[PDB]
Amino acid sequence: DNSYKMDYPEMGLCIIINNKNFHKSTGMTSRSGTDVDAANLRETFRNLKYEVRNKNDLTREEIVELMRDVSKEDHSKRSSFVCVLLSHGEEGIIFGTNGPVDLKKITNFFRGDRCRSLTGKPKLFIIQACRGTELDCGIE
Amino acid sequence: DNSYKMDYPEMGLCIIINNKNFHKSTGMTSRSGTDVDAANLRETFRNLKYEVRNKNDLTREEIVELMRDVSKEDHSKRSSFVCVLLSHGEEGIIFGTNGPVDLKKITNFFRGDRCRSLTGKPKLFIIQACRGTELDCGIE
Amino acid sequence: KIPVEADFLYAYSTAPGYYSWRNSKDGSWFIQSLCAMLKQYADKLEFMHILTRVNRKVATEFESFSFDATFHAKKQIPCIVSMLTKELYFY
Amino acid sequence: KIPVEADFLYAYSTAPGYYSWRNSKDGSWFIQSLCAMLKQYADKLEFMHILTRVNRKVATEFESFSFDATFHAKKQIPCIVSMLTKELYFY
Ligand SMILES: *C(=O)[C@H](CC(=O)O)NC(=O)c1cncc(Br)c1
Ligand SMILES: *C(=O)[C@H](CC(=O)O)NC(=O)c1cncc(Br)c1
Repeated sequence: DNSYKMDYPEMGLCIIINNKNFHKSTGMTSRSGTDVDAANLRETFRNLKYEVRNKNDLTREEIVELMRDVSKEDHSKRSSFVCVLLSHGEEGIIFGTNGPVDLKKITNFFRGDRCRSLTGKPKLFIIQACRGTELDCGIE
Repeated sequence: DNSYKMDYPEMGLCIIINNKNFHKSTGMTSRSGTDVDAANLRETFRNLKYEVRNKNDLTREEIVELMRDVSKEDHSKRSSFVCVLLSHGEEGIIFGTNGPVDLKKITNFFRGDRCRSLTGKPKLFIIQACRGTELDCGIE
Repeated sequence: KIPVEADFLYAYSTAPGYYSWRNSKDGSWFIQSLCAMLKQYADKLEFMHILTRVNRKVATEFESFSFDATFHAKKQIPCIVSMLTKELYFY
Repeated sequence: KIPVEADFLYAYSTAPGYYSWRNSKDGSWFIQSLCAMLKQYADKLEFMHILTRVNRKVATEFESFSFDATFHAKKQIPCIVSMLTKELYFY
């Protein structure tokens, strides 16, 4: 067998964290249009049979709190886990509405030893966020 | 068309940089067994029809000098480019025999605008080198 | 016994250290391309191959426009980071 | 016009920030697994799927042994970083 077992009772969870409005003190501009991505993602993963949960404008705290809580759920009957992060960011970092959250921190909640209900199952992270400021001028 | 054109006259180059012995001042231990990887890689890519060139124990300088020179060659009749780096290293870095060389630096020689003969062709980099010191204790 | 870092897949909207484009009304280049490729290929392709489609699309069909020379005519390539252990199919 | 960072594939022997094992006589876990999977699948599979095979192999069949408790019983997952625009076949 070389393909993941996706025949469990349910496809799994699809957490979409859509941060559009940030705290003035962060100096982050609103991410206009991200609502479109959120709706789209929601519709698409809905049709892929995932249980979708949209969370909007979460603070860095709420983001961790959320991932902690999601990782502590029982995914025994689920096939996979999908987490979509829509926000500002930099290499290894995504912004909560009030500050940054390093990716590693919210990803460790789902690693083998921490989330045993997902062990051996595909953990997918889709991230729409800058990884820095370099620009690609293309060629040809 | 959704697959890379691999029917060019030749499969391409396969540069294998095998660093086993480092300068005492670096404090890097010899990478015993790497010679096995070098031979293996050489045999394997030979059978895949790539022109293989093995370079052993290159200094950081020689590594850049090498990549510069390889990028300046004409790859018009080649399908792809493969570069194998066997050495010590850390995140975004691989060690020449006398010091480190950040990956970005030797990779830029092959990007779209710099190496026009490889534009639109697969540029593969296989790296056997640590990306840090964290250890995976596994689970189950 | 398997690695704790195993079975992870990070699908970045852009390459390391790079900027990531978003259209005020169409959404982010990466997301709208992703959703689009899932719709047409979820029932026909392995996930890696779908993302590759996403890459070619974002790389091919998008190019920034700005009155600001610095941000004008820019491109973007998504980045697939797989530590997956098997082929993934949504069916 | 395409991204200058496009059509790149970085096949890391290990995950980001992690150590990478090498056997004094068998070679590095990643390389010996890579070569092995190329031999059996170069003529049958797309490159991404071959590397995935490499991942499962290294993740499954290898486990460090050391008299040094700190390095004993460790695992390793390779990391595939694709910015490829098409499916790659060696035939
Ligand atoms: C950088 O972190 C973000 C990522 C995102 O918003 O998804 N990008 C921008 O701030 C940005 C993207 N596209 C156009 C403009 Br103007 C700004
Ligand atoms: C860390 O950069 C290197 C990478 C390599 O040599 O390919 N790894 C070691 O130094 C190492 C690997 N496996 C066992 C021992 Br002991 C040391």
